[PDB]
Amino acid sequence: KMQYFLSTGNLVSQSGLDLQQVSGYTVVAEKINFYRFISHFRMVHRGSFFAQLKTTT
Amino acid sequence: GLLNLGVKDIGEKVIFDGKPLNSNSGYLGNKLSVSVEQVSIAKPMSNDGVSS
Amino acid sequence: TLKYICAECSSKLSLSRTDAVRCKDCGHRILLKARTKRLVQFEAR
Amino acid sequence: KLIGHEAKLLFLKSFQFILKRQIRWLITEMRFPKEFEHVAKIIWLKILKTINDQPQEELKLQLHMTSTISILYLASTHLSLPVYTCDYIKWICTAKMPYFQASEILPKSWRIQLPNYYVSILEGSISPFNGQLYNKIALTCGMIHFKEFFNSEISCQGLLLKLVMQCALPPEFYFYTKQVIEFEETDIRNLTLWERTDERHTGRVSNHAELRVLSYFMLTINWMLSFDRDRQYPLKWILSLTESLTQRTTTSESIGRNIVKVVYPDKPTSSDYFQWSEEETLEFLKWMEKQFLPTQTSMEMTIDQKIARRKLYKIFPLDREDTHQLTFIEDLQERYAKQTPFFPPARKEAIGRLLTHIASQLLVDFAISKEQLKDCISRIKNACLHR
RNA sequence: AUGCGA
DNA sequence: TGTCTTCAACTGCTTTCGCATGAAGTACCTCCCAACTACTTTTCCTCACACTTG
Ligand SMILES: [Zn+2]
Repeated sequence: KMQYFLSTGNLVSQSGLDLQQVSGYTVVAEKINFYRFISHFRMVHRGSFFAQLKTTT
Repeated sequence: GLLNLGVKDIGEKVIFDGKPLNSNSGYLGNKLSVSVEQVSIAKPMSNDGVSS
Repeated sequence: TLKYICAECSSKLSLSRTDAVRCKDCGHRILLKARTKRLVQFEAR
Repeated sequence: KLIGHEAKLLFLKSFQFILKRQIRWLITEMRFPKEFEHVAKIIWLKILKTINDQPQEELKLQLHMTSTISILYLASTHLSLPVYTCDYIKWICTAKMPYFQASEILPKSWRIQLPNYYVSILEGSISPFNGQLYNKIALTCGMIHFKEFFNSEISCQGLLLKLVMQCALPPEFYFYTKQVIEFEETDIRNLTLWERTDERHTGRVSNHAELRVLSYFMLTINWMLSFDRDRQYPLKWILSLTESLTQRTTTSESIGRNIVKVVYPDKPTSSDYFQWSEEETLEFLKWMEKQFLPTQTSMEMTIDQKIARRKLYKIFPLDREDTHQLTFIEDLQERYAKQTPFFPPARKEAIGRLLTHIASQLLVDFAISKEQLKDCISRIKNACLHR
């Protein structure tokens, strides 16, 4: 179950973990460049749900 | 570690087999408390042909 | 003699259609196909 | 993987094979030219002759572990090169024969030739009990009609020599016993190998010549010793021949007899097992690290079961994590000197003391019968008193 | 569908 | 009897065009499979007792 969820990033549970989305939590390390590899672990996302918002505030 | 606190927080899940006994008819007398005490994680290993 | 190197012991070997795909010297299950004396032409650019 | 007639044919074949391998080590060990080789061939050619005749679906043949040496024994007797007990002890001690394990062959494949009420039963099933050793030599003679075919069977003035030197090399006892043999021992005539005991009950008629030779040997010592009125053999002399003997190293021989003792049979040598005079202990482990390797080579097992095994041996690795010991006639000489000092109820006891010992020795090389032996003894005892 | 190039 | 008014629920959309590279669900069930060990299987081998003898 944790390989599947960790292989798709569609985390679903009976509480929703109190999180605004049920996908997108996981990303490919995409080692095409050392810059990209180190940059992945210093990247932080405001979350997809705010990506859906039309505003910019 | 955080995971053992989590399993210490999930506590128990109780189920009564409808303890027939023939209070013994609405107090059942059939308690089953299922829980998880510890959670262990082991480093990756592979044994082939199984165990042996 | 065709060759296959064990990915984890370096030991050279020569697999056959009649043996287990495993390093007979270590027991690994991953084998690199060895390079041989085979002609390849190259334009020097 | 073959059952029935053709399964038998290669069980036949394999039997064919190992005997031949047996014979050539025979030549290397004894260097007894075309002669030893060809007589042995036709002997089994003769043996094969009969197997074909009662064929149809006759499966009584598959020879025993012993039939092969009986064959080589019969052929040698023809040639009259040696002896049985000596041959057997030598063979066990040096594994000269491939007799013990049947994996050799050239079979790899004959091995797989499945077993078919056969091939698996071949090569190294068990070690001989009592006559059993001959309980087939006679049968082979039966199959062979060997006595008519081959000259001078069971004979050998060499077994007598082997026997006197065997221990109390009392030079005079050679023709003492040769003389009693001369006497009533088949009307003063060299004992010939018994007949083709055709009957399956294999009665103990004791005609196995040697068995009687050893019997005359023992008797001779007892009688001659019992009545040496002139007192040619001193009271204190008899036990000396005992003290000197009771064990000792062996320029190969005694070490061999230990190796035969270790068939742990009727417990006459079992304890020798226990005792095993220090080094005897050591040269034993030497002969195990050399001739036990003739041991073996699990199959497939992903290399796994095997590798692990290799590692384990990698582990205890070991095998080393006057040339000292002496030859046969050296030991023989030195105990003949250890008795160097030659020139009532007690001596009788000493004599019985000594006879039990030889009974141990001669009996131990052979199928014994801690009484057939003496049954045998009893027999000629009876034979004798018709003067 | 995710990330992404213009 | 006839006509009018507000609110809340429901409908349909709100950048284009392509690479990648497709992968992964899953309870309930399992019969098949691989295993360790023991037990069992087919052919073969070899000795043995009694009655009677003299
Ligand atoms: Zn390896």
